[PDB]
Amino acid sequence: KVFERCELARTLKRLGMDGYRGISLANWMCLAKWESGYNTRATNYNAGDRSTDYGVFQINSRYWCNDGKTPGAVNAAHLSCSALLQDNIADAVAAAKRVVRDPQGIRAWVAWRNRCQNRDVRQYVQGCGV
Repeated sequence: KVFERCELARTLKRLGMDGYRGISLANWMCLAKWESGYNTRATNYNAGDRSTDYGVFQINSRYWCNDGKTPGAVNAAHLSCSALLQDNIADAVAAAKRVVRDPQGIRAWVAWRNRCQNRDVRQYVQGCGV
């Protein structure tokens, strides 16, 4: 599923992401935007270390979800990576919350630092009613 901007914004708000661990909704939107283009079936293989990023938030198979083929991996969220490819993003949201529960916070995603951090992110939730 490819989400419409505002549709995703409301779904994340309903799921309790607004201000989760200090992270505003506009920030989670900026991340989803750059990580997947709001596409839940987005996958990206990292040839260099043999791990894969899954779903809307591009969750990594090394530490957060289990896909069986990733070397030196663990399951911190304890989910199957398959769960992060569903149209229903409840599990992907559960995983993303677990990731930011680590000291690095939203900074765990390098893309967030490159295109979101210290920028005007209002545009991601403007006109959405959230």
